[PDB]
Amino acid sequence: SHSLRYFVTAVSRPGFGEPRYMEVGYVDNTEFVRFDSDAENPRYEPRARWIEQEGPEYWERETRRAKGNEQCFRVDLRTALRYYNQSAGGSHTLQWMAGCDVESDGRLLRGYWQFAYDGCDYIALNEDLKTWTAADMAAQITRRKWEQAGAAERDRAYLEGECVEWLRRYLKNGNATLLRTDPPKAHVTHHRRPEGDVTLRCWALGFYPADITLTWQLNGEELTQEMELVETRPAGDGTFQKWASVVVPLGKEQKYTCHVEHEGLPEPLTLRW
Amino acid sequence: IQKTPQIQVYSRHPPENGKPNILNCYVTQFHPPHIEIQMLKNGKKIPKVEMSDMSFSKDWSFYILAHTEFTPTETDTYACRVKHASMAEPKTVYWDRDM
Amino acid sequence: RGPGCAFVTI
Repeated sequence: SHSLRYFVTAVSRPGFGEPRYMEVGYVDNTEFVRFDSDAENPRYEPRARWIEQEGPEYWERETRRAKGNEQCFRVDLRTALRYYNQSAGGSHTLQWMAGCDVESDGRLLRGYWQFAYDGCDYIALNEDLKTWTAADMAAQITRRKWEQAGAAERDRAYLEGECVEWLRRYLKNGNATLLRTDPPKAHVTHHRRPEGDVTLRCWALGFYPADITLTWQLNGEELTQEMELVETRPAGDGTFQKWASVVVPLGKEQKYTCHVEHEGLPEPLTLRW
Repeated sequence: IQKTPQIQVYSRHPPENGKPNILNCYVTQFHPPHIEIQMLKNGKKIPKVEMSDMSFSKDWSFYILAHTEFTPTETDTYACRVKHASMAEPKTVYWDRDM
Repeated sequence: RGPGCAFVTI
């Protein structure tokens, strides 16, 4: 399965002009388009090689869409001030994510159309693509409004139609790169500590897509040892990195195994020091 | 409604002194989105640092990548300095080759 | 292609 997702942010800056409005689009973990209202001559712009050959009509249509959305989000930010009885002097953020998860046979697995205000859930289209989940009393105003307007119908039509159709085209355009499942290359490093014990660190490098699970285990028992798991991070070349550590007694290193699961692996990896 | 940035400083490839590489500063889990990020060599601002487009995660927090070309040596020190409203003063994180 | 607000506001 694959995903097409757009991430939209407006941030007000009272006293410094109109809000900054931005969009970024992704296929799976690969960015491919951007918009930034603060750029000189703002236009929708390519950020992956396999989108650069969409014709001029594509960029004109997406730029027009972004500039209409920008006006919408200006209105939304002003309305949020009224809903929350907030002063006109503060900076606030409105975020929006929309997109589709699609199986390789074209089946829509899940559609998303959801918002956050000042970094917290505001309103979200439910998995049925028919009803809304509102996070507070302000969002209940929006829910009533969009229910009476039938807003979800148009949203669902995008998620079941346009989103699915264009994801298919993008995967065709970028089939030389987007379909890969590069498995992690893994190893364990060993670091004696001054305290007399040992840090074992299990590394996973060079993998795509970004989803991965790294786990330290013994022989089924729950590990009470001190552990640490860093956030998955981009290498910058289209692959990702992660590590996971455990502090173990000196002389007991061989009791611990690191287990690695990833879409690109035919079998999960098990590694020891 | 303020999230403090998490900062990782790391090379693209396993580092070898004398071998060209890329140094990354990956900054995540922050809100609001306004942030200032600088990469430093021996305490001095590195002139050519590229910034990815900012985006946000499932939990709505923002993330961004800074990176620069470099050849690691025995004598040079690298760091990433991040200024965000959630922090009183900018935070400097040094490159740890084992992390 | 991306989603359009279609001037449906909160």
